[PDB]
Amino acid sequence: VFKKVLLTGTSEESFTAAADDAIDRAEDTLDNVVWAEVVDQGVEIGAVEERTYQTEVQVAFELD
Amino acid sequence: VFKKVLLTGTSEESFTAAADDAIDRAEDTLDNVVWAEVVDQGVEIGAVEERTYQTEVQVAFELD
Amino acid sequence: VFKKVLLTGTSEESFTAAADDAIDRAEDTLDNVVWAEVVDQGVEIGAVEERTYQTEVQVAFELD
Amino acid sequence: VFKKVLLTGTSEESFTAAADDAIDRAEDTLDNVVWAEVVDQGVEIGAVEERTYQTEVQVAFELD
Amino acid sequence: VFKKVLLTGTSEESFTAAADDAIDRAEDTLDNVVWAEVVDQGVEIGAVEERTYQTEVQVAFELD
Amino acid sequence: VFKKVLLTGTSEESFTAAADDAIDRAEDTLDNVVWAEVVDQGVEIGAVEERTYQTEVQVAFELD
Amino acid sequence: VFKKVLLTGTSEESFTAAADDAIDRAEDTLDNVVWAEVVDQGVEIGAVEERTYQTEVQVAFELD
Amino acid sequence: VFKKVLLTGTSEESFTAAADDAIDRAEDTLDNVVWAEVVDQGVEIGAVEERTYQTEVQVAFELD
Amino acid sequence: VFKKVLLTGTSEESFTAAADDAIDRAEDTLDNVVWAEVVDQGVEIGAVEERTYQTEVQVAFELD
Amino acid sequence: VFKKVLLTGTSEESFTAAADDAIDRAEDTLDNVVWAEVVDQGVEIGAVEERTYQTEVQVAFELD
Amino acid sequence: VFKKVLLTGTSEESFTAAADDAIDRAEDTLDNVVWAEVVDQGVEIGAVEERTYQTEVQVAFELD
Amino acid sequence: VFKKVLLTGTSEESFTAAADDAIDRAEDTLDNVVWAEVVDQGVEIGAVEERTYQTEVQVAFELD
Ligand SMILES: [Cl-]
Ligand SMILES: [Cl-]
Ligand SMILES: [Cl-]
Ligand SMILES: [Cl-]
Ligand SMILES: [Mg+2]
Ligand SMILES: [Mg+2]
Ligand SMILES: [Mg+2]
Ligand SMILES: [Mg+2]
Ligand SMILES: [Mg+2]
Ligand SMILES: [Mg+2]
Ligand SMILES: [Mg+2]
Ligand SMILES: [Mg+2]
Ligand SMILES: [Mg+2]
Ligand SMILES: [Mg+2]
Ligand SMILES: [Mg+2]
Ligand SMILES: [Mg+2]
Ligand SMILES: [Mg+2]
Ligand SMILES: [Mg+2]
Ligand SMILES: [Mg+2]
Ligand SMILES: [Mg+2]
Ligand SMILES: [Mg+2]
Ligand SMILES: [Mg+2]
Ligand SMILES: [Mg+2]
Ligand SMILES: [Mg+2]
Ligand SMILES: [Mg+2]
Ligand SMILES: [Mg+2]
Ligand SMILES: [Mg+2]
Ligand SMILES: [Mg+2]
Ligand code: NA
Ligand code: NA
Ligand code: NA
Ligand code: NA
Repeated sequence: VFKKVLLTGTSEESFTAAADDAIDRAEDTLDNVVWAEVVDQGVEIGAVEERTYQTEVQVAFELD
Repeated sequence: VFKKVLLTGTSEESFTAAADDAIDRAEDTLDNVVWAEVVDQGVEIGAVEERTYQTEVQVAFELD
Repeated sequence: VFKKVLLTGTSEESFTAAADDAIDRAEDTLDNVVWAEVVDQGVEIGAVEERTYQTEVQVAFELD
Repeated sequence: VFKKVLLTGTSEESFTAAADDAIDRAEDTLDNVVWAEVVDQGVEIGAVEERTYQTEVQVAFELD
Repeated sequence: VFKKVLLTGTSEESFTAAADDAIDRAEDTLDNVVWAEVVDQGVEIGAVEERTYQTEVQVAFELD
Repeated sequence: VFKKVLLTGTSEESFTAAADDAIDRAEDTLDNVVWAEVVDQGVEIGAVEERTYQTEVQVAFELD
Repeated sequence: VFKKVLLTGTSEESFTAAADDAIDRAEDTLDNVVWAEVVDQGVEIGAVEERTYQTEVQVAFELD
Repeated sequence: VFKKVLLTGTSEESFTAAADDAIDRAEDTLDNVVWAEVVDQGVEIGAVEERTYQTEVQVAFELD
Repeated sequence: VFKKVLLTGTSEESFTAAADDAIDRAEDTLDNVVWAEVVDQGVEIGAVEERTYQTEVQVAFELD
Repeated sequence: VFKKVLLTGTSEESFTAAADDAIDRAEDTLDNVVWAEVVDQGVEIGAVEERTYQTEVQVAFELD
Repeated sequence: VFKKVLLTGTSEESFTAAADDAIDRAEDTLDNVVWAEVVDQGVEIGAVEERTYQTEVQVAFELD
Repeated sequence: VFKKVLLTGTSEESFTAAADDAIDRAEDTLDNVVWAEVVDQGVEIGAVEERTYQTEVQVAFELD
């Protein structure tokens, strides 16, 4: 059985790096992370000093 | 990194109050709740004495 | 077996009340109304004296 | 010919009032506003003192 | 308040049995599982000895 | 001209059998049923003694 | 309150004429038809002597 | 950089002609119109003497 | 077993004729074309002398 | 690089078996079939002696 | 009240840089740009000497 | 007439490079590749030594 968690990663460099930021966090806390699916991408402009790319991912991990 | 949880709040008064019901529950248990996105709305009619409005929300919170 | 009818209710007060307007009509004519799912919301501005909120719902009822 | 503008209204009271906030702004600046379609709803929690409901609408107006 | 978890169950027999596999796992770990909504179906062919049907479900459970 | 009715069939056995349950009901009451399109699938867990699979279908029938 | 019926009209001439075919049928049987929304378009090629255009519409009519 | 405007054209003849009606209006007021994407089609029946076809288009134009 | 190919037909006359243009091409090269489903419509304005309507279709054909 | 082909399988028994029917055909003609994603399900009722379940799948295969 | 404009940025380097190209243009002409949401990505191959990545964004800005 | 093929490219570097990987393969085998539309993005984590970005594209090419 796989479970997914819905995470938004952020990066000041790129959408790819924002995806990685989310996946890195998942791997810090979860065992057996297997894949991720991109579900949204965006850019924060007003609340930040530097534009921040965001990529939201469903991160799948195998239970047991 | 933000994480979202998918919650359905309920209210006998309104769709807004049902959203609040979900958000209230998130804030009881989670730190750093930042926003919520409505993903569905419905009304329970048959299994209840009074019509119950429901609003399903992705509730986002900041990790760390 | 459940069947759904696709109804648009209207209200000069709110989206919740417009949903109720549709559900009320369903209950006038149908037995065993069980739930409703919101599928669209809108506001009529030009053809009306007062802004009219509309909520379109699939209203489910149990056959037999 | 109708044209639509994509506006997000806000309210500390309700999703209906947030829709109105967007429509009010459209009517301040545009002639012949005819209808609005809700396309998204959300709640701002972290960046505000009071929860703020938001309703995003396509607001249609008649050209000429 | 209901919460949903997004689970992918698997089966070498059928899509129905894959849904059950996910629901069984939810019921092992959660109290008050109430319903599930199918959100995706697929078949694993290359990484397996026997074709494996998968059904991804949002599994809803009542909080408290 | 074809017309569709939106029916949810149920079964304690499978999603296929739940589709059939809806189609059977349509054929009891309508002439000239021609096809059905699956639009949703779900499982009722809490309100039932045995898990009940549901399949919602648009059932098309030829008018005249 | 408006209600919609989901009709597929057909024509050997065009998608517009297929929409009209559905609307004509609605107006034969229903009072107060107000609008229609196109939801799908297709072409039947194999089961027919001449290609047949089809347009599926939600046809809205005012109740009472 | 391209920008899109969301226009609904109308015609008493066809969906194609309604698309053209929107595009014509865009070309009256904008330089460098390059393409249009159909996003919705509908028919106005009740508020008009003759059925009026409508086609909503995103009309893209090149900035600078 | 049916297979679909995703084709974009073009016409300087109409969306219907653009669909036909795609279907004609499919029938030139494939046996047993049975139906087509419209998936997108657009208009090319800038790269052409005359506006060109386009209709993208999944064209289904029976294998064997 | 993976490529997908869009196939509709059929079965007089079940949606699972209809998926298999499509996948079987892909494996007859293609090397390195790896997975399939269900994209639609339906039932043919009028043109057949026995109800025929159909499952449409994107079947992915590895190029080279 | 926020308003969104729908812009397609382009880049010969990456999808991230194409998003930036759109956002840069918005910031040249608009005050109070706050965020952007990616709605589509594509690559122009035939009409260009070098492949050109495109990213279409809704760019939100605060009115007043 | 344009035809599209649905390809998933892969890269250990970025989503842009994964799109290119798919487009490169299309250009190896097809004449007159004109554009590509991104339809999905994902990351393979478990079955690989290094995270592999994937971008799925519809690649359009002109027939004849
Ligand atoms: Cl828009
Ligand atoms: Cl989710
Ligand atoms: Cl419907
Ligand atoms: Cl496809
Ligand atoms: Mg930096
Ligand atoms: Mg988002
Ligand atoms: Mg009360
Ligand atoms: Mg729901
Ligand atoms: Mg009042
Ligand atoms: Mg509507
Ligand atoms: Mg207050
Ligand atoms: Mg939003
Ligand atoms: Mg077995
Ligand atoms: Mg999936
Ligand atoms: Mg049993
Ligand atoms: Mg449902
Ligand atoms: Mg003729
Ligand atoms: Mg259809
Ligand atoms: Mg005329
Ligand atoms: Mg519309
Ligand atoms: Mg001509
Ligand atoms: Mg297109
Ligand atoms: Mg049999
Ligand atoms: Mg289908
Ligand atoms: Mg360069
Ligand atoms: Mg696009
Ligand atoms: Mg490397
Ligand atoms: Mg995918
Ligand atoms: Na989730
Ligand atoms: Na219906
Ligand atoms: Na817009
Ligand atoms: Na395809």
